[PDB]
Amino acid sequence: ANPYERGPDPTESSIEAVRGPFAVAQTTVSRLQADGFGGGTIYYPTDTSQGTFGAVAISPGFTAGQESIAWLGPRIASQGFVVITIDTITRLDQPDSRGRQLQAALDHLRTNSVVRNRIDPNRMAVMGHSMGGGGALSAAAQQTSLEAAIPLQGWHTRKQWSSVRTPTLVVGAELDTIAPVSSHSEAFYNSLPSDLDKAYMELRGASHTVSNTPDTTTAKYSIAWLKRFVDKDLRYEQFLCPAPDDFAISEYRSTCPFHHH
Ligand SMILES: [Cl-]
Repeated sequence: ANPYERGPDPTESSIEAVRGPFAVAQTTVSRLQADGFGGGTIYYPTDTSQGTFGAVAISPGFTAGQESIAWLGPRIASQGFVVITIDTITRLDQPDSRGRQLQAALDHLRTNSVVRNRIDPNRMAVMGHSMGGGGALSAAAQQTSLEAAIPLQGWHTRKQWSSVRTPTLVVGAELDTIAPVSSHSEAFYNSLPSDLDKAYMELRGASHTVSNTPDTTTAKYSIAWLKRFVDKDLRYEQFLCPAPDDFAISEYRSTCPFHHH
């Protein structure tokens, strides 16, 4: 039995839900309290009876505040994760710096008095929008123990990601003119190792801002990816393999079936 499974057996509806099965609470990390990042909000399940949970850090993009990705916090955490949505040190920080800040936010959770006993510090993930998604890739390249990475309309000058060993879901926006998929998202996906567990999901008709307000497709597949890889939860592979049929997805590529033990 997989000791990391949390919550009831899933359905398409359960992964689409705005609130998942876990009631959540939150705590604020002030900029002063944060070492190596700009502060954030931690969302976490209050129920401890199923065990500890994986941890996820989420970064905004260039010029943007935490508020641009805040909706992801409770939507993911309520599926059984401890999630920190960060501010960066400055809004004009570059991608590799954002990756260091994502790692610093995860490291902060290890000693945070509200959540340190609620996390499994060995099961961590990174996500981010725009340069924050470039940051997520950067963090994975620097810390191969990360269990998942999810760049949302990622932006990075570095196009080569052959060193990544963290299962990665690359989410592109079809009509993105800021981080166009041909030069950013698709290039990142094509340079990830061919033997990595990975997927590329392009959002039909979407602009760069699709991640900045609730988007069910983004949420549902982020949830499924984090479950599958942070929790090793094979109940969630059904949503990822074979290719999803959602209207909102204009293209899907993957290395299905994914590896497991
Ligand atoms: Cl755009």
